[PDB]
Amino acid sequence: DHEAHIKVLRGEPTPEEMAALMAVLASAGGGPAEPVKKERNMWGHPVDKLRYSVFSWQRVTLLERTHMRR
Amino acid sequence: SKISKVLVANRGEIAVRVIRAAKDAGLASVAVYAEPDADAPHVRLADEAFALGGQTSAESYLVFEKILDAAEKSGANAIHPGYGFLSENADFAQAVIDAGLIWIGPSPQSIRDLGDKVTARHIAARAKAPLVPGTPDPVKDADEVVAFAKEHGVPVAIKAAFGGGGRGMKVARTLEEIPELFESATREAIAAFGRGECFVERYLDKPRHVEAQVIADQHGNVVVAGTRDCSLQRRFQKLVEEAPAPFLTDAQRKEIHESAKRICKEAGYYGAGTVEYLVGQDGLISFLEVNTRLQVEHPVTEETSGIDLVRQQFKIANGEPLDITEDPTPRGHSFEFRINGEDAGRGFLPAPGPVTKFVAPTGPGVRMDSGVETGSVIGGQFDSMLAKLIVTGATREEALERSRRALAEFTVEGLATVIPFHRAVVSDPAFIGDGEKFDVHTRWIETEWNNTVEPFTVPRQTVVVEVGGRRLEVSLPGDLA
Amino acid sequence: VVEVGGRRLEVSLPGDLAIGGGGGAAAPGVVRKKPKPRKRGGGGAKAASGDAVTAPMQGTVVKVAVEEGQEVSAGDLVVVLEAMKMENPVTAHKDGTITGLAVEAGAAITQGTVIAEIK
Amino acid sequence: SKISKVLVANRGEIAVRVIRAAKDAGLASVAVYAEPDADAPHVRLADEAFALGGQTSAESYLVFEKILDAAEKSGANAIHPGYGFLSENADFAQAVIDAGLIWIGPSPQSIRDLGDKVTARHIAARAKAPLVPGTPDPVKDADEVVAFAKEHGVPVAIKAAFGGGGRGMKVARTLEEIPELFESATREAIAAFGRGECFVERYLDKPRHVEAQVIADQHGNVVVAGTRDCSLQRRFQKLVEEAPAPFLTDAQRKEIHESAKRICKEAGYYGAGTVEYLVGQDGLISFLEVNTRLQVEHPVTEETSGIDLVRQQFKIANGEPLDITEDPTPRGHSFEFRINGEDAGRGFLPAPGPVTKFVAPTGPGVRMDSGVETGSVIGGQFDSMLAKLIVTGATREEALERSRRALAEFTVEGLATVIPFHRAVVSDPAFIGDGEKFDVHTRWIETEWNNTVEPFTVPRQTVVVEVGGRRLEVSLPGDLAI
Ligand SMILES: Nc1ncnc2c1ncn2[C@@H]1O[C@H](COP(=O)(O)OP(=O)(O)OP(=O)(O)O)[C@@H](O)[C@H]1O
Ligand SMILES: [Mg+2]
Repeated sequence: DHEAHIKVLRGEPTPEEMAALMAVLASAGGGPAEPVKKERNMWGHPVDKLRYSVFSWQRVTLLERTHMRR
Repeated sequence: SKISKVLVANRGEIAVRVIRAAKDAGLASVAVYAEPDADAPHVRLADEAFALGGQTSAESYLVFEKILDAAEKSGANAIHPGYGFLSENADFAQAVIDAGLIWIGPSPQSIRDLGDKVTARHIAARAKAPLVPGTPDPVKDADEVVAFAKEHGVPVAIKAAFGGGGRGMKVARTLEEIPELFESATREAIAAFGRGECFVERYLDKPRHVEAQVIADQHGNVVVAGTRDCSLQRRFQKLVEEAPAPFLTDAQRKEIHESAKRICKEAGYYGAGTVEYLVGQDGLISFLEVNTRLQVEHPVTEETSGIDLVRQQFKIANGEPLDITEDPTPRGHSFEFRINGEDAGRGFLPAPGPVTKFVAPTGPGVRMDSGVETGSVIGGQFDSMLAKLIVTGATREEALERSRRALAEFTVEGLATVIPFHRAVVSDPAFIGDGEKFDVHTRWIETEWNNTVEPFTVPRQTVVVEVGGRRLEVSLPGDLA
Repeated sequence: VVEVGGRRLEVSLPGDLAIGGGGGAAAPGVVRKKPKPRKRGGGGAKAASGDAVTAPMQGTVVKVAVEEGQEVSAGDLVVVLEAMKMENPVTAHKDGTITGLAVEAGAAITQGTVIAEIK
Repeated sequence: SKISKVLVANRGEIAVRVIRAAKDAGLASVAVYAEPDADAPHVRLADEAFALGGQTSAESYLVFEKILDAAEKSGANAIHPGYGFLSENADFAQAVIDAGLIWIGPSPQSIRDLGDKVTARHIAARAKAPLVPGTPDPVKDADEVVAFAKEHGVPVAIKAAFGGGGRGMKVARTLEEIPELFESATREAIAAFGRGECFVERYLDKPRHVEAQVIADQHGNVVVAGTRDCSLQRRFQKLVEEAPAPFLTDAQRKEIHESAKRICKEAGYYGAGTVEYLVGQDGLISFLEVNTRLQVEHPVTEETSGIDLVRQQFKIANGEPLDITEDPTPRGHSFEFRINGEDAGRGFLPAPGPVTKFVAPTGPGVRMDSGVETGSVIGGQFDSMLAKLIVTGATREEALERSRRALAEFTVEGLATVIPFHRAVVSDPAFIGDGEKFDVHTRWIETEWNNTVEPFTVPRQTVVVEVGGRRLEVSLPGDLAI
């Protein structure tokens, strides 16, 4: 077992007070942060708006990098 | 030294019945549940309840440790057997005594001597209780099976030593048939119980089941508190009870009680139990059991006799001398019905499903042991009954009309039930005797009854918390945001 | 710090805690694993795969037990480090010729300092 | 029954002292705290702690049923007050007895008998105390107060029949001023205590405050565990306290000792308690009061006599007979300096602030009992005390040498404290003993000492939740991210 658990570092609550603590913390706990269906959509990405000199190395290290990074 | 908090570990009706008994007595009460039962009527009635977990009974309720852990965590100083599961296993009587908890049941010896019904027969022969003589000991082997069947005469009954519930037992009509039944019995017994002990005895064509309740004291008082008859049966099971036992004369009742006194003294018996008989349609008594669970049939004795029998069990487990010491006179008559989850329109095939409706009868002369409630869910993963219907009156005639009305009232929807079978069999005349004899016998339903029924047409989450580093598993519904 | 019924509790919440269907744990696709101790591999050798003898902790070289060019064998005493006024022997890990003995009795020395090469 | 868990109905210096004594005795301990005190040391020191809520003592430590509810929720067998607050509330002790808990103190009536200062003088008369010849029941009117002074002779003090804390004490030096002083003191008694009742006494010009420290048994033993001199004072409040009482002859000491025993034996008192005494400028030994509790100054008695007086309190509340039966002998000399967030260089006004540094003194002959640490805060709603430095030696002179060290070793920053005054007074030939006398008196700080010291230059979340039959407020940091 290698999960990181909640620790009551001080105090010794009764099982009712444990239940109250858990129901509060569990309903306070954040919802679906970092959502599972964050689609990719590169339409109009800011890197395509920039002017690049025809020989600008940022055409490799910014533009192509940004399109191809997955 | 005395009962103070009672945990009853069984599913449904008996759990409610004995938690009700504790709630009446004012005892502290603790439940346990599997996953389908996490909101059952028993868990919501008890004063405390604890998860055993598991989806189906066999994953959980068999584990002695899973019970006794919940016992010591709740502080249940007393544990009740009920019926089924561990209620009659001496392993658990041992575990409860070694853990130092009150076994609300007969002693390890007193169960060991009666869990195998063979030992009850071996006592019965010595007690002179009316046998189905056969041989008291099992015969050695199929070579003797054919010889004894030829000697004593077929039909013969071939029975596993532990085949209770009507499914470890066979009957044969002719002397050529018996070795295949004896093999079938042995190999199915090995498949269900591992043990192979099997016995053979001469069959009875028209017996009738009867039993009498016995209560016995650590101070030595004994009472024969009532009688019941179980003649109406289907797929070889008890399904209707009639009480006090009808269509029996004093010449039967005499030995039904007095051999019970002898056989319980010969068993050294203390605590509660029953003695069970098969009486011929000709009224001739023969044996089946001396029985040590609280029989599910308890309601009709609970109403015909002045006892909350499990409250009396509390006093007996308390070691109090019995304050009931008279063989009583049972009032009138009463009927009781097991409200099974089977489709009587479909050959009584089992029928699971959601209990989208449940209404069970009330008022004078009628009682319910409701073990399920509206919106619950039923299936063969646990015991087969939704509930029990109970009926009483000054005599059969009044309790019969009360039964017909009660069963016409009793309504369940969302799954098939045996309630319409009860309505039909409470209408079928053979059950209504002439006053000296009555016509119903074993197989009578499955041979003469008029059928009329039409076919019907987030997960939990576990989180671990630590208190000073002591582990404490906690569980919540899978969402609470 | 939380009060429940007024009882004071001190509660430690993991950052990747997820209960009640919560997200956000390991947000960018973090991997977690047992971190490696801040020591060299330690199986069969540490520095001892090389020729250099190195001081195992800070101390004072109170005794030098060898001279430049001496042949030594594994287990032979090379120096004693006084640290905390405890005396700790630092000993040859291999056979060879003591070469470039860098220290003199009474020198202050630091963890990892090369004492000599057994070469 | 025996105690197993003690709730300390108090804060800071004395709550720390009691929680420590409980752990020494092997007793579990429950702290309580108000909104300003939720991070005070005692809250962390106790085995359990409970929020009282509210932001003042009146909203917090003074509500009887909150402390009883804390004892009910904790399962504490016993309640120990501190100084102040409910410690001398007879009817709170009654509420605790009606809850069936062990009140660590005198019985309600044994309190009530001394809580009234007129019945206190009646009891001193019964007990044959050394006493000032006058003993008015509360005076009718100014012309009786003038008649009192005309008979007993001026200087005369007018003193309220109830209250304390130096509040109800007024002194008349002449006959012609007294009538307005009577009416005003009656008004002060009504305003603070509601009772417009005052008595009158012959005042002693430049007196020296002395006390008996007493340990008293439910089974009728009494031990005078020590004697103290308390006379270095401001506004009639104690600031430096010394043991043993420096300069009494043994005739006077034995008179005080046996009088304190008599007073306890007559009141039926048991528990810890003190009897207050005064020696006049002319050497008139006389009674003053009895305090019905373990006084905050007990440590110098502990250090000279060698007794854990709080553990004695536990023994007595358990009902055990005293182990000591021969009164203990001082095995040294000691000084206790109260450290307060109050600027001696500016007339001892409260000057609260953050305790941005707190280097306590340590080493030989030093003890520190403290309610604050580096990063604490203080405010005018509480005592504005911070700590008590206790210094001890074989002799008065050696203990003064050790104090002249330890008070320089004591460093406190971020608020003003009396430390510069302590450093000055331990240097003063007025306060150094001229062999068999020293000049200080209960007016000495106000009237004789050279006070030259230059002056010093969010809300939390809440939820109300029911769990079965329990009602539980849950309260949490206001920004809990989780
Ligand atoms: N005449 C006096 N001489 C010396 N000290 C005095 C005098 N008058 C008041 N004091 C000081 O003020 C206190 C006066 O209040 P009192 O003795 O009645 O109660 P208390 O001990 O302060 O009570 P509590 O701790 O319950 O508030 C004395 O204890 C002493 O500290
Ligand atoms: Mg006083």
